[PDB]
Amino acid sequence: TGLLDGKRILVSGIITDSSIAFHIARVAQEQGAQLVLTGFDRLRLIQRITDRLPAKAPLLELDVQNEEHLASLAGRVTEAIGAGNKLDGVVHSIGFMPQTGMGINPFFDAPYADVSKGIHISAYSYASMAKALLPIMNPGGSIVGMDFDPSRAMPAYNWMTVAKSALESVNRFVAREAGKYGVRSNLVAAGPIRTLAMSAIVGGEEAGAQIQLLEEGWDQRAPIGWNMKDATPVAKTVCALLSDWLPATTGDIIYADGGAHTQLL
Amino acid sequence: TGLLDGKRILVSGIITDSSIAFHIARVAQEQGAQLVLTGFDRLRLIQRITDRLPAKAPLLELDVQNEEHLASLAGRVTEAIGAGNKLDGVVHSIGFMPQTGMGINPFFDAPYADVSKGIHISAYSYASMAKALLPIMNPGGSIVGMDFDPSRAMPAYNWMTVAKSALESVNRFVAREAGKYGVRSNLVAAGPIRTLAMSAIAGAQIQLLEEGWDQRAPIGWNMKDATPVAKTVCALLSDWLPATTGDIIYADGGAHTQLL
Amino acid sequence: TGLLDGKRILVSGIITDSSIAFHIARVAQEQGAQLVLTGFDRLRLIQRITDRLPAKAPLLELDVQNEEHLASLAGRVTEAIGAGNKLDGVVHSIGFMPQTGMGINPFFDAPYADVSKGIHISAYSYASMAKALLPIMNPGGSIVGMDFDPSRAMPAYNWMTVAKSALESVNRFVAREAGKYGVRSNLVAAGPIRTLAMSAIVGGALGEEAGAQIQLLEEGWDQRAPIGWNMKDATPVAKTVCALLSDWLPATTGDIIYADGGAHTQLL
Amino acid sequence: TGLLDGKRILVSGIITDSSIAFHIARVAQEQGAQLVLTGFDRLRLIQRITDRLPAKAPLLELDVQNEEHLASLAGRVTEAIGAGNKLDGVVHSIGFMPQTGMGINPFFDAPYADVSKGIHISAYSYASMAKALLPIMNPGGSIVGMDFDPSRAMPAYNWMTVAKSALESVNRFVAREAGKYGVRSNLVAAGPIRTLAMSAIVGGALGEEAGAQIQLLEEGWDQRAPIGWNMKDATPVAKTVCALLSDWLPATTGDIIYADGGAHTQLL
Ligand SMILES: NC(=O)c1ccc[n+]([C@@H]2O[C@H](COP(=O)([O-])OP(=O)(O)OC[C@H]3O[C@@H](n4cnc5c(N)ncnc54)[C@H](O)[C@@H]3O)[C@@H](O)[C@H]2O)c1
Ligand SMILES: NC(=O)c1ccc[n+]([C@@H]2O[C@H](COP(=O)([O-])OP(=O)(O)OC[C@H]3O[C@@H](n4cnc5c(N)ncnc54)[C@H](O)[C@@H]3O)[C@@H](O)[C@H]2O)c1
Ligand SMILES: NC(=O)c1ccc[n+]([C@@H]2O[C@H](COP(=O)([O-])OP(=O)(O)OC[C@H]3O[C@@H](n4cnc5c(N)ncnc54)[C@H](O)[C@@H]3O)[C@@H](O)[C@H]2O)c1
Ligand SMILES: NC(=O)c1ccc[n+]([C@@H]2O[C@H](COP(=O)([O-])OP(=O)(O)OC[C@H]3O[C@@H](n4cnc5c(N)ncnc54)[C@H](O)[C@@H]3O)[C@@H](O)[C@H]2O)c1
Ligand SMILES: N#Cc1ccccc1Oc1ccc(Cn2cc(C3CCCC3)nn2)cc1O
Ligand SMILES: N#Cc1ccccc1Oc1ccc(Cn2cc(C3CCCC3)nn2)cc1O
Ligand SMILES: N#Cc1ccccc1Oc1ccc(Cn2cc(C3CCCC3)nn2)cc1O
Ligand SMILES: N#Cc1ccccc1Oc1ccc(Cn2cc(C3CCCC3)nn2)cc1O
Repeated sequence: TGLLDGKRILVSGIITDSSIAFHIARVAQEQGAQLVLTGFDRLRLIQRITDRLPAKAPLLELDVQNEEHLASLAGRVTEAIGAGNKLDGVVHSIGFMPQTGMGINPFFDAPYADVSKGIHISAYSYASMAKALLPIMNPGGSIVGMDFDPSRAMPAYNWMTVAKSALESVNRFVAREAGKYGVRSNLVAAGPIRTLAMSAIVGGEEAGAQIQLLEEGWDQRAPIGWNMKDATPVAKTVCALLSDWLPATTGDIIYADGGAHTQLL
Repeated sequence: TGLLDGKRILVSGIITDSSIAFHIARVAQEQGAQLVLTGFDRLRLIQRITDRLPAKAPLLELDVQNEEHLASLAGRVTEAIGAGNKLDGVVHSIGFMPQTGMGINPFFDAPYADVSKGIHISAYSYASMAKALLPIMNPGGSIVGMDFDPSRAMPAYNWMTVAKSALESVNRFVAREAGKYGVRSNLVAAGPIRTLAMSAIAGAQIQLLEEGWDQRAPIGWNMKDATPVAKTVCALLSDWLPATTGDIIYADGGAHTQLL
Repeated sequence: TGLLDGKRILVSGIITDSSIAFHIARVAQEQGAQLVLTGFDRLRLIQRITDRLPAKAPLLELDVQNEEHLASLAGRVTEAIGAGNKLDGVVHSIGFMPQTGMGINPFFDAPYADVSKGIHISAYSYASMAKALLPIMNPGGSIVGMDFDPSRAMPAYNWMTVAKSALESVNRFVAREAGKYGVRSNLVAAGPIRTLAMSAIVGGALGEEAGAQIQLLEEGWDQRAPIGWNMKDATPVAKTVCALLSDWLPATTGDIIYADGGAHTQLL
Repeated sequence: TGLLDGKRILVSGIITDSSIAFHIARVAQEQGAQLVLTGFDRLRLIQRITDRLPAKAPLLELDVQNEEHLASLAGRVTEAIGAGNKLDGVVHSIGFMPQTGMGINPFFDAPYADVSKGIHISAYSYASMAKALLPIMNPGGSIVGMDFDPSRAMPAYNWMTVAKSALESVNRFVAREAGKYGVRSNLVAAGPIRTLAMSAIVGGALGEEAGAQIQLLEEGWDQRAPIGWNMKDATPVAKTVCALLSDWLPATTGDIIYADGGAHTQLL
């Protein structure tokens, strides 16, 4: 018996096989889940990547800025999972910020049009996906998004930090809506994992500073350490939330960061 | 000797004489500050309102969505305060959310275009104003914005809650920039005050506000009295919180410290 | 099959079958754990209660104020689980405050001797148990304590609120120590559950404010919780504790998981 | 003219002229306050130190573990300020932890007797002082205690961290009581300041790692603070305490003001 045996779970956000979503999906399939996957923009590349998962899973296109994609999403999921079936889980593992909003670009020089796009994709879309998909979720279901602790400012993360703060607030409102369906909504505040988006943050000249700051903020603080090349602990944590084993947690944030955020130094 | 004697302070956000900014401005003038005021959209109304302040102050137009207003702001402040003078303080007391983003409108039905406008005015603009004005601020200066505690979701406040969360995060980054100028940046998380914006968001509203605030506050909370809020903002503009930045001071009667 | 298949877990704090520890233990056995149980003071009563668990488990005496009990604990656990075996999990589900520290007794009238006893049992003992047991824990293990959100003051909970604040701080230090053994330490901040200790806060189920206690609990929890909250159902709490004892939260330590229906995320 | 013109303020915790309480008292007198001072144990030393304040102030003995001192405190303050006068302000700037509770001494080896003494003096006493003095405080008054941010664990601070967590919780309950008198209760979470407790007590408990201390403090504070942090300058902290004693934070209670250069708002 797998942790997610018989659950139907939608997973967004696979772009490469380092993607946090790829590992969430891998672990969920290892634990008996039937997945629907969504991908943005490079669908043929993404299909090649999702072929490396342990099991087959249909891949549906979703650009969270596209109103038509969102309006048709539930119908397209239903068609993939079979009429009369519903989702037990939804994973939002999606983010974006234009280059002006991150890295060494001065914080004040990001135009609002760029910041707005970032907040749309990174924060608002958590609400939009929940809106689209709650109508096809079973009671006892679980919506999970990915967070990066924005409680304190930090170098480089800049306007994405602002977007994460927004996302945390959105998650608490999504929980209010989701509760009417017997559905939980939570975020996983992950420690740093080496992904495509991670390399986009400085995106350059200061790659060395990024690694140094990450080692100082996370592995050095974490009482159990932190390995940025191992997404499994994060994937497992997301699977815990998708499971029946955190049935009283909603509107909330679970930290999968080796305990770093609990330690000052 | 007033608390803000000899300080030059820009105050945004006066629309009526209930405005939190109106009271911030009144108290700051009572404490010896020389003000510059900024107003949005209803300049003739705002001029009538600012005539009720204890002292005269120049009023400059500022729509925080207008790039040209922001690009000319510092020059227009400098011309009002006299060349070679700088600001000691900046008050951001500004917000907006379209009707779709608040009240009884379902949370999921606010389009992003509306939420975005709200975030632009209510959060991003804190950074915009700091960008425009830090180059004309003295060391030891203070930037203050108004917050409403968004740590927990609540009825009605909806997407404005999201905007306030964004604002809190923006404030922490503004503090990093402002520190290079020897300038502090902080928010005041105020309890509820009867203002124009409040009526934009009424018996259930007042009951919820009384439950969240006065009933929790160990010293009580009076929604018709802006003075405690204005004083708190003046404390932050003063020299008396010189080691506080990137931070949030709660002027809410202690409500947020009490569960029930 | 089970979430805790093959794990050896110590569970403290069973006094009745409403005890949060009793449900933690029940769920853990349903999920394939082998338990060792510890009990305080009323060992014969507790033995009768633990007979109602799904499976047999040895019961060992532990008064967390007793230095000798703590010094012999690991040896007595080892003898119960078999030499060469170690624990995978430890559950601290223990608390105490004298009556002067709770309820309608004025906050300022609790003498420090009483508050101190409360803090000793309710907070310091989390460190004591970890000290005693980490030497017999496997890497990958998990220590879990029970919390009640003390971030804001509230009526009645009074000095126990202070003890919980202390416990949260202790948990973060225990995490630092436990990390050296590859062991996690976390608390579960539970919503309210009707237990013996709950009734002791107002001086009994009959206590003068029992009515106000239930009203405040309904206002603080079920009314705020987006998924509701049932004070008569410990299962969601027990499951949450079992999640932490499992391998499924492997990157969480020094931390607090809220099993409160999401109440703490909502203002009203 | 002064921020605290005409206020009567009690200040505890002066032991040397580096004491945060000494600077709180200095600044308060510069701002027009009439003080009553309390000191512990070394009254002759403390009298010499308080002579270096800008104005004379009566000094009363107070050992916060001594029940008789607490029971007589109000009467002895009243006699110093004149019958029928009340205090506007009370400053708690008092702490203690035995060396076993700090530094390089292992966290698990601190006996509870030592921790308890620490918590008594550093946390419970905030309640005891408020109990003694609220009956002689005017409406609009202010009680202020000193905090060091214990939200996250850290090296060395150990069980004092636990005590500060307890103090924060105590402060929220003191606020509930104080509100009935129209009185505010708040803490100032200060950045690190070179004092006797810092250097001798915390420094001493670090033993052969005493040299680490400045490096750890610079990493936690000045490096994070957007306006920097100077450990040799207590004035920003003193001013912050005076802000809270003033009428200029009239809607803040049960709360914590951070006078740490903004360090706690920045991750790195
Ligand atoms: N990697 C880390 O260190 C880390 C830590 C904490 C949180 N997170 C968050 O985890 C999530 C996944 O990021 P990742 O690190 O795995 O990155 P990744 O680059 O592997 O994935 C980011 C995903 O966002 C998708 N996306 C962007 N714009 C989109 C749009 N308009 N519509 C739909 N999808 C869109 C991309 O298509 C991609 O699949 C993000 O929310 C990220 O902020 C990452
Ligand atoms: N009233 C309360 O209960 C309360 C409590 C906490 C925080 N706040 C915050 O205090 C601030 C002031 O609100 P208020 O209650 O005094 O209401 P108010 O209606 O009196 O003022 C809000 C101000 O926002 C200005 N504004 C809107 N769009 C703008 C734009 N494009 N450019 C510039 N200014 C713009 C309006 O002109 C008005 O002056 C806001 O940040 C609000 O969220 C209010
Ligand atoms: N019931 C709730 O609403 C609730 C909610 C959140 C947290 N908690 C916490 O849950 C834990 C268990 O509480 P409960 O509600 O199950 O209570 P309960 O009354 O069933 O059991 C409390 C236990 O504490 C044990 N204990 C007391 N003094 C002891 C000592 N000296 N040495 C060892 N054990 C000792 C008792 O034997 C008893 O088994 C406590 O930490 C409590 O604070 C309870
Ligand atoms: N120095 C720092 O870096 C720092 C930072 C934040 C908070 N604090 C806090 O500030 C306060 C003042 O400490 P400090 O650093 O000025 O040190 P300090 O040594 O100058 O003062 C500590 C005071 O505690 C008193 N005290 C101890 N036991 C007492 C008792 N039984 N009765 C009464 N008074 C007693 C001492 O007599 C002394 O005056 C404490 O609460 C401390 O935890 C210090
Ligand atoms: N998807 C996405 C995404 C979009 C914009 C920026 C980051 C995004 O994904 C992340 C990728 C990696 C991280 C972890 N992280 C933070 C940093 C910054 C530099 C050191 C501190 C902050 N580096 N890596 C966090 C993320 O949210
Ligand atoms: N300026 C502005 C503004 C724009 C959109 C929404 C609110 C705005 O100002 C406020 C006006 C009033 C309040 C306090 N408040 C919140 C509410 C909601 C009603 C139920 C509780 C929350 N009612 N009054 C907070 C505010 O930020
Ligand atoms: N074990 C134990 C224990 C010892 C002293 C006090 C409480 C104890 O266990 C709890 C029992 C019940 C609760 C939950 N709780 C809170 C309260 C109220 C706070 C609002 C009114 C009383 N009533 N029940 C929390 C607990 O820690
Ligand atoms: N009074 C008092 C007191 C008693 C025992 C221990 C400390 C006391 O006062 C302090 C003295 C100093 C600080 C700041 N501090 C912390 C440290 C630790 C060394 C590594 C960082 C934590 N060093 N200086 C905080 C305090 O409460």
